[PDB]
Amino acid sequence: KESYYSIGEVSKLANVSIKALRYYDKIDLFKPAYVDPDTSYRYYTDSQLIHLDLIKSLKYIGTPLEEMKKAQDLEMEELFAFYTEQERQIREKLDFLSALEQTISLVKKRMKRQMEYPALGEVFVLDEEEIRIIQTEAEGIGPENVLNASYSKLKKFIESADGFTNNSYGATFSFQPYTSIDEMTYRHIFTPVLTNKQISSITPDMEITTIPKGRYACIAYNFSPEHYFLNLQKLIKYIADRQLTVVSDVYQLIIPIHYSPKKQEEYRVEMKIRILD
Amino acid sequence: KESYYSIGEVSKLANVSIKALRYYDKIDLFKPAYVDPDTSYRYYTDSQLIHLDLIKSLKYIGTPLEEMKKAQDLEMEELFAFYTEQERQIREKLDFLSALEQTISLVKKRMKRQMEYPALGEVFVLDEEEIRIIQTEAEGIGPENVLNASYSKLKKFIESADGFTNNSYGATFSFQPYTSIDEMTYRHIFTPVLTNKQISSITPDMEITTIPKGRYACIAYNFSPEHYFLNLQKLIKYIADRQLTVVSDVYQLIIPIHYSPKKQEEYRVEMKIRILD
DNA sequence: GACCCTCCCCTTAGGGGAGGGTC
DNA sequence: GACCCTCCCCTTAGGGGAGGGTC
Ligand SMILES: [Zn+2]
Ligand SMILES: [Zn+2]
Repeated sequence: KESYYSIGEVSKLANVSIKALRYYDKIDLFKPAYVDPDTSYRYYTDSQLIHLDLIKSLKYIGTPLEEMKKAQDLEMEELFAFYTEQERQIREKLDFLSALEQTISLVKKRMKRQMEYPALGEVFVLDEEEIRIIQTEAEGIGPENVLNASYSKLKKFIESADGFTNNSYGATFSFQPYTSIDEMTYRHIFTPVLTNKQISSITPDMEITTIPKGRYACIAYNFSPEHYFLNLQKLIKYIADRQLTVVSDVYQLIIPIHYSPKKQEEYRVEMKIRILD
Repeated sequence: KESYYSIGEVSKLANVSIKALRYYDKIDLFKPAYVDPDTSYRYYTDSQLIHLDLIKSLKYIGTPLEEMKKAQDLEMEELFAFYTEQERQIREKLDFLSALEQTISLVKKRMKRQMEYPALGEVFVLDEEEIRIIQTEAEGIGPENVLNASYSKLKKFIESADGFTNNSYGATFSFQPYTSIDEMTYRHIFTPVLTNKQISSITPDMEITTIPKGRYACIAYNFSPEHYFLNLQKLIKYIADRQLTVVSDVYQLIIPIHYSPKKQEEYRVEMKIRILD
């Protein structure tokens, strides 16, 4: 009143940094009532401090400074609408985070899964829960043929749904009394899904199915060109000796263990086939 | 396999921009297996594409690239923990937005309130709902004395609670048969609160109370040095003529109408006193 | 003729000083 | 001796070209 505030005074009163005030000046969002033409000092009236309310509040909810310059130009009925938009945007983030929170949980459940596995290289018969997936025909693809680029299209879709990208790669093949690896070929290659949201227009060459819930003869181990086939043989023998009946393809899942370009790569292999009790 | 991918190929396969790939190279987060020493072209193996899974997923949840370089160096048990932290951080934002969504709603209710007021300059008797507030003693402060800087401390606290800053300024004074404005002085000055969260250590000079729910003789109008007092007189006369009994101080609320430094300032004044039916 | 490469400029909202006057 | 001012540099994660070789 009938006197001015120095930038530092305003800074203490409005709890805004002096740097912020200068910036808001330059950007023409909030300029001092008067600026001493000689010393360049900035002077503010007590009556204009009220404009920092709109700025401080809009800044709190994260609106762009360039956006604020528009807000302090609209009427109440328009500001009312402005806030209605913010609520629409908040609900949006709430849905996003709520879903993201769910996905992280699932990713953790499955992560803990392979961390607390009975024993490696040994065949176990456990009761598996369903695992939703997206697969495709593996036309002319086998164990010694696959490439990460083979899951390219599969990953693209998953990414547009789950947001997250798959970390594990899947394949399936007919249960046969194999003799050598060059004797086997993948039927489908797949990648697990984590979201329940409808993926963008999906192409007809992609199939959304699942790995049935049920009893499975499983075996897990760390990948090794040699152990890959020897372990399958081990699985096969287990079914043969117990005279078990297979009621599904052999499912294969390969998960990387570290993602560190410094240490030598190593993958976890998981094979399991569903049986009739 | 036994050949390389050009940056553009990797870009199409992993659905990552060529610009992003070069950047990830420079930043040493994801570098090409081989770079032609003459043409400087970047070449990627199909086996390293798997490192883009961790990057793409971590990028999705917004982790800093410098942070990813650490993530791809930890073990599964550690990555598991990493995600547990993300869930803690997500819950945090969920609480924040959920609360923010609530505050915007209240701000809108009250905003609509003064937009759909019966008539200006006229006294009305309506049933008001409670309005929580934070007030302080207005030692030596009156209508022709107040300054926005007088609410400085009050605003500081509100800001640390509601996050939002108050847009309306309040005051209260004893109901008397006033003759002139220099005859009146404010008892307390206050600012409304919007959050239900415990504000930081509050000083004992701040009082958290409310404007009681009840029947009030109200009057609203656009501020004018002259109309301010004439309208109070109008309120006073209304109580006197109906022989109404006042059971509260006169409450005053001043809200700005536009926050636009281009147009002439204008405020909305709201005065009301509680009566015994 | 597409592909790829290396600069170089630009973007949010100021925080950190440095060098140097001003209340 | 506090206060304030004007540069100037720095920060995230790349997107946009420009000028010019390369598959
Ligand atoms: Zn098929
Ligand atoms: Zn008191």
